[PDB]
Amino acid sequence: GLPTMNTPGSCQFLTSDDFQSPSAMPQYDVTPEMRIPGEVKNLMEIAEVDSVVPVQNVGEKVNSMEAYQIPVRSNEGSGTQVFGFPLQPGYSSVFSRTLLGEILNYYTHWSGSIKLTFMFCGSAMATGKFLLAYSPPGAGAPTKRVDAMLGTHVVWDVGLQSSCVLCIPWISQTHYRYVASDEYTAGGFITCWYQTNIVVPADAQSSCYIMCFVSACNDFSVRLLKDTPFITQQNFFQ
Amino acid sequence: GLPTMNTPGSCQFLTSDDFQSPSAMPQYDVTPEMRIPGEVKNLMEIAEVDSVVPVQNVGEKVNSMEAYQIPVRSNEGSGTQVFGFPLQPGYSSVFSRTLLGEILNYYTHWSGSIKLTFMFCGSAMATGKFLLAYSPPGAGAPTKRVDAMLGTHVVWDVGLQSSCVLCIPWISQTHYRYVASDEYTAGGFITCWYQTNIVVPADAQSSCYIMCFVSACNDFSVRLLKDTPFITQQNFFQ
Amino acid sequence: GYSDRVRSITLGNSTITTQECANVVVGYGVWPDYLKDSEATAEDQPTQPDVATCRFYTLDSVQWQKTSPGWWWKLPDALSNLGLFGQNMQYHYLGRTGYTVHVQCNASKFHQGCLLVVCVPEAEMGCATLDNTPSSVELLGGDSAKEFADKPVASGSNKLVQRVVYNAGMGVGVGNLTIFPHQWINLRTNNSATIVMPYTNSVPMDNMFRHNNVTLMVIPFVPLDYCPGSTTYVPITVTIAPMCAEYNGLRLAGHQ
Amino acid sequence: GYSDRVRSITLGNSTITTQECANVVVGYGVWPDYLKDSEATAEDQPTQPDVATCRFYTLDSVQWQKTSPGWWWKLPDALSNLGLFGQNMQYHYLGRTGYTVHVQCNASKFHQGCLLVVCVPEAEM
Amino acid sequence: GAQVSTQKTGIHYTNINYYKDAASNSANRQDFTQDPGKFTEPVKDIMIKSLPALN
Amino acid sequence: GAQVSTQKTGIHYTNINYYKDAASNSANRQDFTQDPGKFTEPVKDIMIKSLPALN
Amino acid sequence: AAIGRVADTVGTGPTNSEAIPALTAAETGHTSQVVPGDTMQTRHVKNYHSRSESTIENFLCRSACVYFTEYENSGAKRYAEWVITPRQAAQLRRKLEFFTYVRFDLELTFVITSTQQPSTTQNQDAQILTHQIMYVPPGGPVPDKVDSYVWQTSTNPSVFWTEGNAPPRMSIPFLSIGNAYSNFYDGWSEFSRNGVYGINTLNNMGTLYARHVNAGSTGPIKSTIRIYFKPKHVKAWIPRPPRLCQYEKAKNVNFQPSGVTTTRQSITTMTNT
Amino acid sequence: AAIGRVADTVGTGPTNSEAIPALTAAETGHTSQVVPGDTMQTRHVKNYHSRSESTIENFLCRSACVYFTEYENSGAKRYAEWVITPRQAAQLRRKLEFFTYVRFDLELTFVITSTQQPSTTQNQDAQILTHQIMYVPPGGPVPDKVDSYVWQTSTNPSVFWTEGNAPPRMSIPFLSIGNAYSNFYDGWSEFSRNGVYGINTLNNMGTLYARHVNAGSTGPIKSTIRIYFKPKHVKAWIPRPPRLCQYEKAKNVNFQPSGVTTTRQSITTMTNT
Ligand SMILES: CCCCCCCCCCCCCCCC(=O)O
Ligand SMILES: CCCCCCCCCCCCCCCC(=O)O
Repeated sequence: GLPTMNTPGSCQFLTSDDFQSPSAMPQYDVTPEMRIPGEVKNLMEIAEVDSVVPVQNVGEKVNSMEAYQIPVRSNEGSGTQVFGFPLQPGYSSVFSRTLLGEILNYYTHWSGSIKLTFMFCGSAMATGKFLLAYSPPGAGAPTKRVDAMLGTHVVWDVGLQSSCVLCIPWISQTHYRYVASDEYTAGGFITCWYQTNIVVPADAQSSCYIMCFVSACNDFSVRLLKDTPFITQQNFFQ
Repeated sequence: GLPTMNTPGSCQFLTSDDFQSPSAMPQYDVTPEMRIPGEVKNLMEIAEVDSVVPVQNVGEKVNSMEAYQIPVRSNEGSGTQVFGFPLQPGYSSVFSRTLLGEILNYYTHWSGSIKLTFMFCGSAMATGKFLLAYSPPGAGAPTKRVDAMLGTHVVWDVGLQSSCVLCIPWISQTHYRYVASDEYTAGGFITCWYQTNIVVPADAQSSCYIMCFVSACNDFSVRLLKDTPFITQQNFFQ
Repeated sequence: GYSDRVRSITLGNSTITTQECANVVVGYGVWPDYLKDSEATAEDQPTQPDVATCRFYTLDSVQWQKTSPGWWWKLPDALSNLGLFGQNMQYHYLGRTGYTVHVQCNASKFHQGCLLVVCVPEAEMGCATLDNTPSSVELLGGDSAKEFADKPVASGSNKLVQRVVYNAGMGVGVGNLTIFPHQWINLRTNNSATIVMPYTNSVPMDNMFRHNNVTLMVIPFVPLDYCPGSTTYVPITVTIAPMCAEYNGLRLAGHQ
Repeated sequence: GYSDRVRSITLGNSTITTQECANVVVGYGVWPDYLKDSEATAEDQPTQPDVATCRFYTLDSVQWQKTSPGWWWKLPDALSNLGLFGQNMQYHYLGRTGYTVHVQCNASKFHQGCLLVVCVPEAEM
Repeated sequence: GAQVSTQKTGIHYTNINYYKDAASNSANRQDFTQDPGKFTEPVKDIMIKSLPALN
Repeated sequence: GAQVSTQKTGIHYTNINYYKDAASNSANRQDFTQDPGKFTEPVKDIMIKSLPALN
Repeated sequence: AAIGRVADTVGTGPTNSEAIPALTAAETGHTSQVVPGDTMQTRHVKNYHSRSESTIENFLCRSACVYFTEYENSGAKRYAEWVITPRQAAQLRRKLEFFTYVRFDLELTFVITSTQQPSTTQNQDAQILTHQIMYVPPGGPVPDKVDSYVWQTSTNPSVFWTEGNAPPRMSIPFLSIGNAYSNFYDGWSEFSRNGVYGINTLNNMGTLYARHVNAGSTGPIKSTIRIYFKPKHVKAWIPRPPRLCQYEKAKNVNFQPSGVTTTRQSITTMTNT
Repeated sequence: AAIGRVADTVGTGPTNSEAIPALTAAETGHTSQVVPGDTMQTRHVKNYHSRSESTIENFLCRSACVYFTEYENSGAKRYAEWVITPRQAAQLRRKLEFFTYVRFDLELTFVITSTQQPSTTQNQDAQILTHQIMYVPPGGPVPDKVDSYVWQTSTNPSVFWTEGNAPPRMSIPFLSIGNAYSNFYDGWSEFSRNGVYGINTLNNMGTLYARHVNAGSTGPIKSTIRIYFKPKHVKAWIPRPPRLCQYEKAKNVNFQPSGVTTTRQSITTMTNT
C-alpha cells in the first residue's frame, strides 16, 4: 500500500477537466476513417471566410433580404453619409450574427484586423466613388465626410473590379478587446461617405445597392471560451 | 504520503472495467492445462460453420423437422417462387435462431458476406435448375423471376454435386449494419425461383425437399457487445 | 491575349462557354474522383458509365422577377429523371457523384442584381408546422426549381416547408451561406457561376433517392431591376454535370 | 478430381452452374472484346457500363411439349427491356456486343429428346 | 519492470502487475488468434474449393 | 514508457496512458494545424492578391 | 509561426503602383487576403497571439449536460429511461451543428443527486443510496420494472455508483455505423421518400436506464440523473451557418422564422437599439 | 491481416472455366469456403474491420450478477447463505454454455445495499453498517447463527466491507479439480448410474455466507448482497448450440419443448409475423 495523500480538488468534477477514463466498450473496433472534403481544424479557419453583413437593421427589414442591402443613389450633392456602425464584432447587432460574430460570441476576448469587402451591385453603367473610413475611438463618430477622411480610410472607385476592401487595422491600447461591450475596450467607428456621387446614364436605374462582407485577417485570434447568449430554451425539446 | 488527487469515476464499478485485484487464494496451484480437442478463440470461428436454416416458419411447422424443409415439386410451369426471406441475419425469424444469428444477437452491429448453401434432398433420379438470387434494397422484393434475375444471382443446376452456394456479397452504404431492425440499415431480399421445373421419371417421388445452410464468410465481423433478447427469467432458478 | 473572364468546360458530349464568368470554385479544394479501394465497403464491381452519365444536363429555366425570393434544387434528385444518369439511379441501390454546377443568367449593362449561387451539402429543411416534417412532394422538385417564400409560411397541420428566404429553410442566417462552395452572379460584372463539387457524405456511397447530399440554391440579395425599355424577362438557367459517377448494388429498376 | 461435365460462369453480379454440360462453344473461335481504335469510326467517347450491362439476364421460360416445333429470339432485341442493358439501348444511337448464351433444360434418366441450340447471325426471315 | 503494449485503434499503454498471483492480472483482451479449420473443414482429405466435392 | 510534451505558455509535462483503448486517452488539445484555403480561396485558378480579379 | 501562432504584421510604407490589393471581385467566391499593410502604412509587429483555444478540439471539449430525468424510491416511476440524444439540450447541440459531419470519442459523466420527498412517514432513517445506470444498445431486452432480469447486465455495460463518491465517469468510442456522425441528413428512412425525415432517421444510439439498487429508507425519495457529454479526439468537416432560430423539436430542424439580427435606429446609428 | 483484421475482398472478373467454387457437397460435413469473388465479379476492398470484440475473452469478460439474497438486522434470517453456482442466473449461464468445457480465472465483485424496514421503533439512529462475506470450501464448518465461532475465518477467506466504500472485489483462480470446468456432464455421480445426474454432480464449489458485523440501529434493517462473476483468462473448447428453450431448473438442463423459431406467414413473407 503506497503511502498517498489526497489534495484539494480531489473527487470534484470540473467541466473543463482533462483526464483518462476507462472505456465502456473494451476493444471496440472503430469504423475506419474516410477522406471527407473540407475538414476543419480551428474555428478561425471559418472566421476568415467572408459572410454578408446586415448593415440595414432598420426596423422591419431584418425580416427580408433588404437587411443585407446598402442604399446608394444619385444625389444633388456629395459628402452624404451612406452608413455607419461601430467596431464591435461581437456586440453590435450589425456583426453579432455574422459568421465572424457567431464565433466571437463563444469567446470573451478578440484581437486582430478585420476585412470589410464591399461589392457594388449597381448596373454596369452606374459609376461613382465612395470613401470607406475607420476612425479609432477617442473623439466621436465623424459626422461629416471632411472629418472622417482625417482617419484611416480607403477611397473606393467603382469599376470593372466590383468589390473593394477596407482593412480595419487592429489599433487598440490592449492586446485583446472584449467580445462583450465595454468602453475601456472601445473599438472606434466605421463609416462610409459619397466621394463623388453615383452617376448613371438614361435608361439605367439611379438607385442601387452595395453589399458588405466581413471576415478576419491572418492576425486574428480569440480567447476565454464561454457560452453564447444567442441560444436558449425552457425545457428539453421533445 | 505521495500527494494524489482522485478523479471522476473513482470508486465506481463499471461492469466492463478491467483492473487488477488481489487473489483470495494466495499461491493456489492451478490444475495443469490439458490438450482438449476443438478449442475456440473467437466467436466468428463458430459463425463460419454452416447450420440448417428454418426457411419454413409457416404456422405449426416450427414444432417439427418440417421447419427446415423447402418444398420443391414438379409443376406445370416455371418461374414459380420457391421461397423468399430478407437479409436480416439478426432480426428475421428465419436466421435469428441460427448459429450465425444466435451470435449476432449478442452484438449490435454486423458486417460481411454470407453464404447460403443449398442441398437438394430429392432422389438421385430427380433433376431441375433453380435461380438463387439476392436483390439489394431500394426497390421491392422481386415478385417475378424475370425481375429477380436482374439482381445478384446464381443459377444452380442439380446434379451429382448435391449442394450449391449463393454467396450474398456485402453490399451496403455503411461499413456495418444493425443486428436489430432498422430501415436505414436495410439489407435487401433473398429469393429462389424455378429456372427449369423439377423433372422426375416414373416410380420416383415428384415432391422433394431442399435444405438451406447458412454461415459467415472470411470478411464477417461483429461489434458492440450486448445482451440477447432470446433468454429471460422471472426468478432465480432452483 | 488571355482573359479569365472567358472559359469553356467539356464533359462527355457536351460543352459550355462563358465570356463573362468569375473564377471557378472548386469544392472544398477537393476535385471529384472515383472511390479508392481502401475507402470502400461495397464489394461488387462498380459501374462507371462515364461519358453517358457525366455530361451536362440543362434543367428547366426560371424567371427572375423584381420580387422573386429565390429557388433551390436537391441535387441527387434534380437529375433523377434525366438520361442515363437517372436510369442508373433507378437500377442501383448505391451511387456516388460530384458535379460541375453551372448557373447561367445574362442581363445587360443596363440591368442590375446579384444572385448567390451556393451548393449546400446536407440541406435538411424545416416545417411550417412544428410537429411534422415536410413531405417529399414539398421538398423535391426534380429538374424544376422550388421557390422560397417572401414571407413566413403558416402552421396548421400541413407538411409544408418553411420557405422563408432569409432563413434558407434551415433556421440559419441566409447571409452566412458563404461557408459553402459559392459564387455570386452580379449582373454588373458577372454573367454565370461555376462550382465543381466533390462527393460529400459521412459514408463512401449512399442511395440516391432516399438521400440528397447536396442542395443547389440561387437567392437574390440584390433584386433584379431595370428601366422602361430594357427587356423584362430575365431567365436563370441551371446546368449540372455529374462527375466520376459510380453505381453499386444492381437490381430491378423502380424508385420504390 | 476434375470433370468437363461441371462448369461455372460469372459475369457481373451473376453466376451460372451446370453439372451436366458439354463443352462451351466459342463463337467463330473469336472471344468478345471492345472495339479497337484502328477499327472505329464513331469519334465520341464510348460508354462501357461493364458489370451493370454485362450480366446474366434470365428470359421467360418455355414449355417443351411432345409436339413443340421450336422457338427463336432476335438477340439485340430479346433484352431490349431488361435492366440497364436496355436502358442503354434506348439512350444510344450506337451499340456493340457479344453474348454468353446459356440454354438450360433438365429432364431425367427416363426422358428423351434432343434440342439444337444455335446462334444464327443475320437471320432475315 | 513494466510492460508496454498497443491500445486498440483504427499509441501504447503501460502495465505493471502488482500481485503475486497471475490470477490477479487483468484480462487478456488482445488475443486475436483464429483457426476456423477445426470447425469449418474438419475433413480428412483436403477439399479444394474450385474442385468438385465428389467425382 | 511515458511521453513528455510541452505545456501551454507565453516547461514540459509527463503522460502515461493507463488503458488498453485509445478512446480512454485524454483530449488532443494541442493540434494547432491550420488550412484556411479549403474555405477562403477554393478557386481553381490562383488569385494573386496584388492583381485584378478580372481583366 | 509557433505551430499555432498568428501572422505577424509586416511593416509597410508609401505606395503608388498599379498593384491593387484592395480591389477584388467577391463574385469569384474567393475571400480577400488583404492585410493592414496593403491599404495603409504599417509598422512591424511581432505577434505572439496563439489560436490555441480555437481548435475544433478545445471548442467541443467541455462536459455539457445534454439531458436529465428522475426516478423515485417507490411509486409509479421507480426507474428512468432515456433514448440517447444530444439534441434535447440546446447548448452543445448548437456547437456540434457548427459542422455537417463530425467524428469523436465521448467522455461520459453522470451527476446523480437525491432529494427526500414530502410525506407523513414517521421515523425515517435512510441508508446510503446505490444507483445503477445501464445502457441498452438497439436490439437488446429492456427493463419493464425496477427488478426485471435485464439489470443482470451479463453483457450490457452498466455502472454502479454510491452517493457521496465522485461522479461516475467512462469513455465511449466513436460508435457510428458510418465513417462519421452525421449532424444533418436531408433524406428519408424509406426508399419511397416516406417514413421518417431528417437527422432522426440516423439516430439509433440505443437507450439508457437508471434505477436505485436499494430503496434506502421507508420514506419516499426522488433521484435526478444528469447526463454529460464531452467530445474527445474530434474531427469535423464542412462547417455551416450557426443555428439562428431557436430550437423547436428534438428530432428535426423545425424552426419558427426569425429575423436576421437585432435592430437599431438607422444605418447611421452607432447604438444597439 | 493485423493479427485480428478480417480478410480483404479480392477483386475478380468474368469467368468461364470448369472451376466450380459454387458447387459442393454439404454431406461431407465441410463448410464451403466460397467468397463473393467466386460467384460474381468483385472489386478489390482493403478491409480494416477487426474481430477484436469476438474473442472468447471479450465475449465472457463482463461482470454479471449471478445471484443475490438478503439477510436482516435482526429477526429470523440474520445471515445469508448461498451454495455457489452460475446456473441460477440465465444471462451469464447461457453464454458459458456456448461451450462444453471452459477454463478461466474469476473476478468477483459484490454490491451490498441496505434498506430500512418499516417498524414502530421510536428515535432510530443507525450507525454505519459493516458486513462480512465468508467462503466455506466443501468440508468446512458452517455458521449456524450470526455469532457462530466460524466467522473467525482463521483460514477461510472472507472480506469485510463498510457501506459507502467502493464495492468489495477479489480475484479467484481456476478452482477446478479437473483440467477445465465442465458446463455439461452426461453422466451420474454413482457407478451404478444412480444418484445425481447432470452438471450438478460436478458442482462442489462450496458455500458463501454473508452477515452484518454490527446491528447498527435499534430499528430493523434488511441488506441485499449481489454476487457478480467476471471470467478472466478464458479458454473454451467444443462449442455447442446456444440454449433455445428457457431455463427451468438450476441443477439440470430440464426444459419445456420449444419451437425452432418465431413464425411468419408463408415462405414468401418478407415480414416477421
Ligand atoms: C453505461 C454505458 C453508457 C454508454 C453511453 C452511450 C451513449 C452514446 C452516445 C452517442 C453520441 C452522439 C450521437 C448522435 C447520433 C446520431 O444522430 O447519429
Ligand atoms: C470470499 C471468497 C469468495 C470466493 C468465491 C468462490 C466462488 C467459486 C466460483 C466457482 C465458479 C464457476 C463454476 C461452476 C462449477 C461446476 O459446475 O463445476
